Amino acid sequence: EIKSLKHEIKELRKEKNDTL
Amino acid sequence: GEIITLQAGQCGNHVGKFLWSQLAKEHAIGTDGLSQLPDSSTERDDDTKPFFRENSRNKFTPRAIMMDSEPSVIADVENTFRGFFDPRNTWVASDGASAGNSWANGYDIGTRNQDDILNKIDKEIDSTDNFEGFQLLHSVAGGTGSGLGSNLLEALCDRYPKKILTTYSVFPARSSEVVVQSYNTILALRRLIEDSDATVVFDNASLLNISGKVFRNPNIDLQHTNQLISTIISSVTNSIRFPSYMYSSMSSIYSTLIPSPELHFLSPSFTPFTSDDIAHKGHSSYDVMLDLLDPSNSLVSTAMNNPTYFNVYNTIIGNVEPRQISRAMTKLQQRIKFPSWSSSAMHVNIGRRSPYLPLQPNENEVSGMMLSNMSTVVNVFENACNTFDKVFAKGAFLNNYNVGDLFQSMQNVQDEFAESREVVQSLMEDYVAAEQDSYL
Ligand SMILES: Nc1nc2c(ncn2[C@@H]2O[C@H](COP(=O)(O)OP(=O)(O)O)[C@@H](O)[C@H]2O)c(=O)[nH]1
Repeated sequence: EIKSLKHEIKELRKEKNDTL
Repeated sequence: GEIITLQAGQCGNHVGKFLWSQLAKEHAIGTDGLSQLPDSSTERDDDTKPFFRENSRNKFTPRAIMMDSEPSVIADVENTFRGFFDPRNTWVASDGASAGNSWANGYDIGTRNQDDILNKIDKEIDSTDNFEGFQLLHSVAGGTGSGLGSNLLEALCDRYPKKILTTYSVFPARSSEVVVQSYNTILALRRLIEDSDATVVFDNASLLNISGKVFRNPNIDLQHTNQLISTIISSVTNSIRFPSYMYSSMSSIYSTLIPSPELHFLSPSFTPFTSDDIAHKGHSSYDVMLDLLDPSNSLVSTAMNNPTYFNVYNTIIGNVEPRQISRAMTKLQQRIKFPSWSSSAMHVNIGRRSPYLPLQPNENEVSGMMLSNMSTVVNVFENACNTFDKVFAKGAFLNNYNVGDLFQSMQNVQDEFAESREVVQSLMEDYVAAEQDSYL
């Protein structure tokens, strides 16, 4: 589940980079 | 009318985090807990009291009680919302149950510490005057969470006879290692059978499907499942948070939906218009009432074969036109079927949009949701029943987790599991009896 949480955080990083 | 919310488990804590986030962003509260309006002298058009407490310094305190056994996960919500949640409302254990344990250790810890929990809920009750009922939010897969939830539900129902109890249960999707989680869920259901007045269940398969359909690059979207659950609960409680003509209480909502206390299992539905690419598929209330009947929009993966409907209650938020709803109901009365021993039960709850969030107002943009009483709710029960109907015999790796109130006493454990399976079969028979039209 740690890798899944990290990949969700990667999703959030991609979203915030799109907002940037 | 005050509603007291309780959350159990890490999943329940995440659900409550997202729910209070949505509620604060809808009521213009923010991360600090102060008013976001430029002038406080003006009056408001809603009532925040039923869900938030008010002080002299204009501080909104959410009346939510969270339970946990490892304070690592429960501290994140307070670390993201500084000073918002009351730290005295939380409860944490010390050297309790094992990781991924069964419900037994959690239930034992709950029966051990139920005194202080009762004192806390009483000292939180006495803070208001007009108290309406409780709400519970948890999952049945987790052991300690479901145990604490069951203990608290039993305490609430046998101590407060004049208070309503509404529960939100999360069910795990069909997987391999869920063989033990559903095994424990079989008995966790027992308390929801006799103690809960109103309840709604959620499955992870349909949540992941909706996530993959809505959000881009869908890999793992547990946070999106939390968002969907929070959106559903917020749209449910919208009709009470914002006053309307008729509905201003949870009992008035549930009276038109819950028959005799053996069919209180509901299945929710929601328009693809989310509340978090959102501007699309939001044409009109006509299309909303149309695609509310789409099996792909149901929160549980079921089958489409002449479904039997007991009660249907839909809520539409936005500027709605009467002719659209008129024609939609005119043709939905012909399309949707219901047993002949009862009458047609379809209700609309047109509500109000939040006049505090900077929305994008359109002339016909609306959102919609629907709750219904289904007979296909037994499918998610059978999906777990067929698993333990063939493995409980040997019990090699089933008895190791010590699933029972006593330790190593397999006789009482077998008795409890037998009576639980029997009451599950009783619920199944009560449902199929109403489906088969035997009374006709
Ligand atoms: N509602 C919801 N449930 C989840 C989510 N992620 C996982 N779950 C399920 O919720 C359960 C929570 O288990 P939990 O009580 O925290 O186990 P514990 O950590 O040992 O106490 C897990 O078994 C998951 O299958 C989520 O995002 N939302």
